[PDB]
Amino acid sequence: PRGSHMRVLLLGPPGAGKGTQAVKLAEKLGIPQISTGELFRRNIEEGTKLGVEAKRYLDAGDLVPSDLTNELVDDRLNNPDAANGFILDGYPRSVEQAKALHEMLERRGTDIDAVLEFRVSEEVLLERLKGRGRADDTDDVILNRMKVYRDETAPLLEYYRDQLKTVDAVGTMDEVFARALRALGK
Ligand SMILES: Nc1ncnc2c1ncn2[C@@H]1O[C@H](COP(=O)(O)OP(=O)(O)O)[C@@H](O)[C@H]1O
Ligand SMILES: Nc1ncnc2c1ncn2[C@@H]1O[C@H](COP(=O)(O)OP(=O)(O)O)[C@@H](O)[C@H]1O
Ligand SMILES: [Mg+2]
Repeated sequence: PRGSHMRVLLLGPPGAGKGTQAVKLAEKLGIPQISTGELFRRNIEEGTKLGVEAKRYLDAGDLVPSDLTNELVDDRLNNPDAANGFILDGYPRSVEQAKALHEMLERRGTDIDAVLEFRVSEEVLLERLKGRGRADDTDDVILNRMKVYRDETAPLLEYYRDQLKTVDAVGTMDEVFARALRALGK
């Protein structure tokens, strides 16, 4: 047994349960969870200049351009709360963001420890998103987000192939939590 100070990526399509498990893992491991969707939504609700520009992209299910997202994650990781590890939820979502992340962490003398892919069939995703009812959880937006995932984000499974663990993310919250912990060796 080696300690809990880890840097974990959760990768997976919209609805895979990433936000859900990131909160549970953050509590268990004693490290913050960081959601790029959450940070954009806060910017939007405080009406920042970033919020104003990001909203067109969030509303449509598109990714916010990478220059804005990379800068935002770089800034968040400057918080001393993230100094002994973190769980990232929804970033990186493209190979460009993965290379940008590598640079950010290298500057700070560290790197990613583990990468968990939340594997969930599309039928399950749809039922979950329809039950969630967030603003972007509509049929046309969900379709776009799925294409976004396939086109931009799914290539990360190959990029992180050496660190990747796939989790059967269909089951109870407790079931999936235990599976994610086994994947982390915890
Ligand atoms: N194991 C699970 N079983 C059933 N529903 C779940 C499970 N995990 C999460 N959910 C629910 O499904 C929806 C999507 O979960 P969420 O964690 O927001 O996914 P993501 O962050 O991957 O888009 C939420 O309404 C959430 O409460
Ligand atoms: N890494 C990212 N790069 C670009 N845009 C992002 C990123 N993360 C989140 N966003 C924007 O925020 C939206 C909501 O993200 P998220 O909360 O992660 O959705 P979900 O919880 O369903 O996985 C995304 O559809 C996108 O418009
Ligand atoms: Mg989420």
